[PDB]
Amino acid sequence: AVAVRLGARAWEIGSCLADARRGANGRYASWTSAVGGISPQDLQDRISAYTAEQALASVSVPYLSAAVGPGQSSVSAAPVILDAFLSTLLRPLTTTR
Amino acid sequence: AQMRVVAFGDQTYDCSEAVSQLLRVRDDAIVVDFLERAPAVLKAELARLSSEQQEETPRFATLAELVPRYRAGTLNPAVSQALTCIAQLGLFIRQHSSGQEAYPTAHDSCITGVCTGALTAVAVGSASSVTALVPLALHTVAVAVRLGARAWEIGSCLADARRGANGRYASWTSAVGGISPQDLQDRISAYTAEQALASVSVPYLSAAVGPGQSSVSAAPVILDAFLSTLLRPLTTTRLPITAPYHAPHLFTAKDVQHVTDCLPPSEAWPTVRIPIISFSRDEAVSRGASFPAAMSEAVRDCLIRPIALDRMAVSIANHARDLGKDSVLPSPIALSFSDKLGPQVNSHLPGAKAPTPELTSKSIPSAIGAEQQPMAKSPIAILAASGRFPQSSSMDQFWDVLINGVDTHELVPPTRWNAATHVSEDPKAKNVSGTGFGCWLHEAGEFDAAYFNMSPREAPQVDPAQRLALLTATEALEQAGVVPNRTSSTQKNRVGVWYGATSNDWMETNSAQNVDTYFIPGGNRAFIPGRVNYFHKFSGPSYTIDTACSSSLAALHMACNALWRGEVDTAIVGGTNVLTNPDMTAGLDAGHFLSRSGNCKTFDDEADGYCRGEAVVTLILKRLPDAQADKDPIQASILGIATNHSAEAASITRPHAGAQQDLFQQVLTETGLTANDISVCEMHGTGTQAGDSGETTSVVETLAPLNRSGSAVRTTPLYIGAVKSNVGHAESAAGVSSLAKILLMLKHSKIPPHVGIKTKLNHRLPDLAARNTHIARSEVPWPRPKNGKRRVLLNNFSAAGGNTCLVLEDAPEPEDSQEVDPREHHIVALSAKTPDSMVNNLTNMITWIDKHSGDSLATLPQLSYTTTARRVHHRHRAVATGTDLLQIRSSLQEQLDRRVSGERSIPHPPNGPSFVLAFTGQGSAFAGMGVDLYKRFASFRSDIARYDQICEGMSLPSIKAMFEDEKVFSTASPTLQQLTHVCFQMALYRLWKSLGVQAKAVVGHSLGEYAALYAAGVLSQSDTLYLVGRRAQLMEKHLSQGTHAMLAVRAKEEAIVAAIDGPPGEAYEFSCRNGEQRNVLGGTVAQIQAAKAALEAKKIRCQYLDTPMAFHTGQVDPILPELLQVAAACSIQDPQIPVISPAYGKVIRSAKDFQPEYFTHHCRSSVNMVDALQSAVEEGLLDKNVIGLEIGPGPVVTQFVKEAVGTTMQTFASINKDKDTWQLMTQALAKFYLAGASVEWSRYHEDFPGAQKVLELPAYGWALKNYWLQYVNDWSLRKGDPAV
Repeated sequence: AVAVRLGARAWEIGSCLADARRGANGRYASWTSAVGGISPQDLQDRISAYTAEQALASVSVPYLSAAVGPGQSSVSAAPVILDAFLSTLLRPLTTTR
Repeated sequence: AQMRVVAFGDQTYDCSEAVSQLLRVRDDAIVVDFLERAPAVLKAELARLSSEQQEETPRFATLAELVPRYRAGTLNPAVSQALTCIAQLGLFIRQHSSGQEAYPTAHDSCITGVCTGALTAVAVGSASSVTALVPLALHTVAVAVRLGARAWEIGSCLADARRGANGRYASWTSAVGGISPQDLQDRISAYTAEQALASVSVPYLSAAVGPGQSSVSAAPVILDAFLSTLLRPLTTTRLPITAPYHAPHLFTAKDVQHVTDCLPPSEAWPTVRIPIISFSRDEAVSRGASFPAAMSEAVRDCLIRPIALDRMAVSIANHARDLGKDSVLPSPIALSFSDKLGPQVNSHLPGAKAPTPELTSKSIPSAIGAEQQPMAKSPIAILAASGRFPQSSSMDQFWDVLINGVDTHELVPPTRWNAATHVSEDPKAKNVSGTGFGCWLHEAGEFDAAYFNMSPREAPQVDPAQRLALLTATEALEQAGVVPNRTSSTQKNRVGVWYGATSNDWMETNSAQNVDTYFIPGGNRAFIPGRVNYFHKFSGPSYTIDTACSSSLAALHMACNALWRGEVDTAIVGGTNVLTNPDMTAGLDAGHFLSRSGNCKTFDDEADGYCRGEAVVTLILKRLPDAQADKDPIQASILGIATNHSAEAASITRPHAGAQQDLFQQVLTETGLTANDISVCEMHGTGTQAGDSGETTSVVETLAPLNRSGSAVRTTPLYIGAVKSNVGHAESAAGVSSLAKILLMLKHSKIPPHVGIKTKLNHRLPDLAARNTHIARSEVPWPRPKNGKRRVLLNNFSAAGGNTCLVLEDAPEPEDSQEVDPREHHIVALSAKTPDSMVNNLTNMITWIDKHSGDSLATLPQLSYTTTARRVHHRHRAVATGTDLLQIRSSLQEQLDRRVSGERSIPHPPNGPSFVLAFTGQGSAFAGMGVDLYKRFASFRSDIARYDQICEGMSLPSIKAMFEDEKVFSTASPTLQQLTHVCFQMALYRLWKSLGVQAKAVVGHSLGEYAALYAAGVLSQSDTLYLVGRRAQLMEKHLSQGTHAMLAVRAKEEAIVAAIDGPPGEAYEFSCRNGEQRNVLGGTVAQIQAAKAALEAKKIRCQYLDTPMAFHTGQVDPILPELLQVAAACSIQDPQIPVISPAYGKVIRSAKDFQPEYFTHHCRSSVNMVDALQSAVEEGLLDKNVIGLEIGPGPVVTQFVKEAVGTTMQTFASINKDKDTWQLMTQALAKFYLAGASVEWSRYHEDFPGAQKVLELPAYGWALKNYWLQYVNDWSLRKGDPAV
C-alpha cells in the first residue's frame, strides 16, 4: 500500500510539472537517463552552466538524481528538458535511457 | 529468566473440541494447508493396514467424519492416535502462526509429552518455523498411525472383542488411587501367582501417576477380574485407552523398528535443537539426535517403557535450574490436569512466579483489503431479489399473499389451454389429464419490447420465461444499485449469469405452430441467460441448469462455486417456470404426482400430491466484502450449500431420508452451526404423506434432537413451513421462491401462518410438541435477536433423486456514517426510453415522495445519490432541484402536469452538448472566493496545496491562506491576487472537468488566457503559474501605483473618438474592446480625468476601475523584454482545442502562434474580444446551440460571448458573491443533464459520505404490451392421428 501511495504522489508531481506528449500513444516517457564518462561533480557543473545559460523555472531544471560510480551517474528531468540537455553532451560521453 | 514448556498430552485428553476448532479456522493459510494435507497422509497410511484392521476403519472424505465417531467411542486405536496427533500439531501451528507467537528456542523453551506427545515433541524440537514444521508434522502423523496399528494388532491378538461390545472399544487400562506403586505391584504379583495366568495376559503397571496413584493395564476381562479384587479405600477409574501400551513383555525392538519404517532414509534429516525432557527415560535431557532416531526413541517409550508421570515436574524444574532460570510458564496443548502443571513445576524452584501480560489488542491492523478471509468459503451476500408470483407482480404483493394466508390455486385459465376437453375426472382418452388446477401468472405475456431492443415480431416468439427473466434481472439490478463498469466488482467481464429451467413449452406447443426465424433463439433454454448476458453486455459465463424440481437451487450452488473460485465477482442467479404445454401436466398426473383436489396440503393427513405453480425469480449475489466495499443493500447471507443424490431409494422417483439427513448434517458441520442456531426451516414440503413424513423426521432429527430421557435439547422454539401451500410447486423456481419468502420474512420480522393443514395433522409425523417444534397456524413474531443473527435452513428436492440445501444468515448490522450532508441544494434525476415510461416514472416518484415525506433529513441527499450515481440514464430525461423534499415534489408535479397536458417528451440529441469555457479577468475577485469549494471538495484542496507548494518552490507568495483565512484579501498584493486568481481558475476548471465537462473551445480575457491556454493544453500548470508570477513580479518591481488608470465607457468607438479631443493612441489608449457598445480606455491620471470630463460633458456614462497598475497601455513597456525572456523558458505545445485569443483577435489552432512574441503582445496589446468572437462565429466554432461556462468569480465574459453569438444562447456561472455555490452548481448540472451530457455523478457525491445509501425506489415504469401465441384447435390431444 505504501508503495502504491508513493508512486501515485510522484506521478502527481510529475504530471503537474509537464504534459504527456502528443505522439505517446499510450506509452509513458522516461524521466531519467544514465550518463557515463563524466564525474558526478563535473556533470553537476555542466548542469549548472546549462541552467544559467538557458532560461528555466527552478522546478523544471534537470537535476543529478544519482551518483552511481566515479564516472557514471543518473540525471533526471522532464522528457523534453532531458532530451534538450542530453544532446548538449558530446563524445566520449555515453547516454542510456 | 522465565522458561516455557510446550507440553503435549496422551489419549486421555478429549480432543474432539480442538479438532472442531481447528476445522473451523479460516484466516490462517498454513493451518488450512496442514488440515488439508493431514487427511490425505492419514488415508494413505491406513490403506497400508492389515486385512483384519481395514474392515474396522470407516470411510471419511474429511476429518469432519471422525469427530462423531471419536465421541461415540467407535474409533479404532490407530485412527484415534492419529487424530490426537493431528489435533496437537494443529493447535501448536495455529498458536504459532495465526497467534503471532515467537517460535520456541533452545535458550528459553523446552518440549515435553506423554505417550503420544513424545512424537510431536520431537517433531517440534526438530523444526525452527511453522513452514519447516509442516512436513515433519505429516511424517509424525504417519508414524502415529503405524504405532496405533501395531498396538491394536498385538492387543487384538491377545484378546477377542467381547460379545457385548457393539461398536465401542473396551478400555485396556484404569487409574487406581489410594496405594503406592510399590504396593500395587505386590498386589499384581500376588494375584498373578494365585490366578496362574500366562505371562502375556498378566496385568501390568502401565504408569506411575503419583505417590498414591497409578495406572494399571490389562485386557478388558482380566482387567475387570483384577479390579473386582481391589477394595476400599482404594478408588478405580476407567480411562479411554483402547490398546495395550508400555508393555515390555509384549513389544520388542522389532515392533519399534517396524513402526518407524515409513520414514525413508536420508542424510538431510534435521536434528533436534529445542531440548526435549524425557522423564521416563534414564536421561531427562535429549538433544542432538536426528529426526528418525529420536522418533524411534519416542515410539520405544510409548510401547515398551512405563510412564514415569510422577517425575515430570521434578525433571522440568531441574532443566530450568540448569540454565539459571527461576520460573516456568507452562504452555500445555491438549494436556490433562494441565492447571496443576505450573504450580507443580514451580514448587521445586526458589520462586519468582509472576503473571503474564495482555494480548496487545489485535497487534496492528490489517491493510484495507487484507482484513477479509480468503475467497475460498466466504459468505455469499444477497443484494436484491425480484420476481413474478401468482396473483402478484412484486415481492411486496408476495408478502401480502403470504401473511394473509391465501390459497392462489385455481383452474387452468383459457389462455394456456382449455379445460372442458383437456381434463376429465376419469380420463378415458389419450393425453387427457385427471387434474386441471394450478397457480398461474396471468400477466406472463406482458413485455416492454422497445426497452430491450426487440422487434414487435421478434417478441411474440420469445419464450415468456426469457421475457420475464429479462424484466426481473433488470429490476433486481436496479434495486441492487449496480451499474456496469461502475466499480471493480461490476466490470462487464466479471458478471456471470446462472439460471434454472426445466421446460421449453413455448417451443413445443406455442411457437411450433408456425416455425420462423426466431424459433430457436426464442425457445432454446441457453438463451434465457444469453439474453441477460447480451443486453447488459456482460461477458462472463452463462449457464442453464436442469435438475428438475431443484434447478434453481442447483444453479444457485453453481454460482456460489464460481464466487468461491473467483471466476466471477458478481452473479445473477435466477429461476423460471411457465406452464403452457398440457402434455407435461398430463404426464405428471399419469405418473401420480399431482393432487386431484387442490393445492399442496403440506403436513395434512390427506396429502395426495402437489399443485403446479408458475413463478419467475432473479437474485443478485456477491461475496460479502465485495458488497461491503461497494456499499450495496445486503438482505441476507449464504453460509453454505451442498448436494447429493438419493441413490438408496426403493425406486427412481420416491425419496430417501437417510441421504437427506446426511446432507443436513454435512451442511451444518461445514457451516459450524449447532442445531439450536437455526430458527426456521423452509422445508421442501411437496404435500406427499410419505415424503412429508420422511422430510419432517430427517429435519427434526438434525435440528430437534431428542435426549435419551425423552426430553428436548432445543432451548428455543423451531418453526417449519412450506411455501407450496400458498403458491404451489414451481418445479424450477421452488428454491428461489422459498429464498424470496425467507428474505421477506427477514425483512418484516414475521413468520407467516400455515395454510396447508386443512383438516388434521398427519399421524405419521414425530411428536413435534415434545421436540419443541411448531407449525404456526397463525402469524408469529420473528424478531431479530439483539447483538445476534437469525439463521435458516432451506431444502429443495427433485423427482430424479437430487437433494440440495443451504444455510442462510442475517445480513451484518448496518453502520452508516450518520453524518450530515453540509450541502443545501440537491438534484433528483429521472430517465426513460419512452415518453410513457417518463410519465410513469414521474407519477411513481411523486407517490414515493408522498409516502416518504416525513422520514428524516438524510432522505433527500440519499435519494439524490440513488437517482444520480446508482442509475443508468436513458434518452428521455427529467430533473428537479430543491433544498427540501416538498420542493422536489412540487417541481416534479408541475413537470408531470406539463407532460400530461400534451407536452410530448423528445430524446436528447445523441452527441450531447458542446461547451465553451470563458475565463474571467482580475476584476471581480472578492474576499473568500472558493473557500466553500476548498472545504467541501478534496480534489480542490489537493490542487490548491499542490499549487501552493509549487509557487513557494519558485519564490512566490503562498496562496493557501487566501482559501483558509478570508482575512488576507484586504492586504493581498497584486501579484498575490493574480496568483490566487490563476490558481482558482485552474483548480475550478479541473474540478468541472472531473464532473464530465469537455471544452470545445476556450476564451480568456486579459488574465483568463493563461488558464484558458492550460485548458487548451498549450501550457502545463507549473508553466502557467511561473509565467503569471514572473509577469506580476516585473509589474510590481518596475511600475508604480496610481500613475495610470482605466475608464469603462458604454458607447461606440466612433462616438468616443469624435467626442474626445485629440487622436487615439496619443490622447488615450483603447485598452479593451469588449463589445459593440462597451469599451475600456486607459491612460495617465491627467489624461483619464480629462477624458472623463469630456465624455461626461456629452451625456455619456463612464465608470472608473480600481486597477493599481496599468494593462494594455504603455506603462508595461519597460518590462516587455524581460517578460519575453521568461516566455522563452516555458515549453509551448500544440493545443488540443482552438484557443480564441483576443490579443490577436483570432482563433489559434497551432503552436506556431504561441511564441514569446505572443506573450509580450498580449501584455502590451489590447483585448480585441469583438474580433476574436466574430472570427469564431464565422468559422462555425460558436453558435446558439453551444453552452457557455464561466471559469471565474463572476459571469462577465459569458456576457460578451452571449452578445456576440446571439440572444438565445444558454450561459451558466461557476461561482458568485450574491448566490450559493451549490445552488449554481446544481442548476448548471441539471441543465447539462437535460441537454444530454453524461455527468460523472459518482465523483459528485465522493466527498459526502452521508448520502451514500441505496433506497428502495419504485421500479421502472415498463410500457408493457401483450405479445402472446395462442394454443388453438386442441391438436396436442391428437399427437399421432391422421386427418380423420
